[PDB]
Amino acid sequence: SMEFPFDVDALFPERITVLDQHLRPPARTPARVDLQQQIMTIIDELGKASAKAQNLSAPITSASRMQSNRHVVYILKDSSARAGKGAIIGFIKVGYKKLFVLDDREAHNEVEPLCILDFYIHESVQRHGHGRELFQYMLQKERVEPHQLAIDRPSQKLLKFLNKHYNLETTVPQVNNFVIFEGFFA
Ligand SMILES: CC(C)(COP(=O)(O)OP(=O)(O)OC[C@H]1O[C@@H](n2cnc3c(N)ncnc32)[C@H](O)[C@@H]1OP(=O)(O)O)[C@@H](O)C(=O)NCCC(=O)NCCS
Repeated sequence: SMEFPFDVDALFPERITVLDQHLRPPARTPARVDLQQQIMTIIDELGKASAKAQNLSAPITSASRMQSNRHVVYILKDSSARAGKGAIIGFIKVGYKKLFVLDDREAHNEVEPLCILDFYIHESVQRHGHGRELFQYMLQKERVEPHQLAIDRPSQKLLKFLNKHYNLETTVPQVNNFVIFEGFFA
């Protein structure tokens, strides 16, 4: 898992930490502005590792993008003992987006669903249930059911994940790089 030049455990007391555009350090020695920079470094590095895994020319997640857009990230820290300064396992980034979405009749619909915009679990610990734990937490906090989500450019791994954990299989064909499932328009 990803290690940093600072104490991750002190920075993030909870196993899953929710952050928005304000990048607020969880409550409660280092100055607030310095804690905020630590958070920014974490988000930047997570964004980079995700991008490299998805073969992207540039990250779609970074600290600066987070603030200027108004997206929300959920960050899962490592529960095992790695030195002793803690570590980060992965994250999921969500946000509402206005989209034109095709239905089963091939008509375009104006909608604004919650979208899964980025999602990454460290390669070394994938397939150990971390992705499900993070996803479940996000669902409970965001108050949405899985079939109401739009998924941005999902990988084959993520499609298999959604079918396994949430029985999401049947898609409604789109032209815009988002994926939606049957029941989205329900
Ligand atoms: C997608 C991802 C977040 C899944 O998280 P995870 O912690 O591996 O997921 P979990 O352990 O909770 O769930 C495991 C299930 O996910 C799916 N999955 C995970 N890794 C997989 C792989 N290498 N091949 C096929 N399916 C996979 C499978 O359905 C798997 O179930 P199985 O092991 O019974 O086949 C993680 O694989 C990842 O970071 N992938 C790279 C980034 C990415 O693809 N993001 C999606 C585009 S935004």
